[PDB]
Amino acid sequence: IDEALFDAEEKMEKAVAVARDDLSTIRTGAANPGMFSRITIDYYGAATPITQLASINVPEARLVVIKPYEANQLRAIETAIRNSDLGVNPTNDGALIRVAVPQLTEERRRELVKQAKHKGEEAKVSVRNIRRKAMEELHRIRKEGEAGEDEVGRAEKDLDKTTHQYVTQIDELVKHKEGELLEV
Repeated sequence: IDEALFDAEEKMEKAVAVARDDLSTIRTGAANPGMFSRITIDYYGAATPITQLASINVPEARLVVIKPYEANQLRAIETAIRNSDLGVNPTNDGALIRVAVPQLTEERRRELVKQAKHKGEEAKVSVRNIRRKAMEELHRIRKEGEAGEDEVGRAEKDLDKTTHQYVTQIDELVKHKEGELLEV
């Protein structure tokens, strides 16, 4: 009963932390080595972040250097960057992947803001799914006679109260991000 809630709560903060990380890849200014922290390729049957397959170094404020450990992996790596939501286009000199963020742009801003809201809604779907699963377990508890109806009643309210707390955290994260990309 309490266990169902603790667990749900635990699963929900993890969802919030995914939102947080996801949102942090949305540039608002200049480069970052974690702008690419979410980018993966198929590496011998496994979804592998490109940060495991390349040194990720920032020389300028605007430039990142991606240096594949395996020259043969460069193109796959490069292709994953281009297919990403980063809306940037990398180059290469055969051994090193250079990527300069565009000067921003007001058209670009609007897209970023839109990306921000979307990533929040994805994170909300996940949080809501966690609620549903936990609610199913409270419905079972009640059916099997494992706790009294009042107790299960209170837990359903607590579950929804908690869910709302994490959805709201997500709203604040999205809120901060749009702020940042309108001023910053």
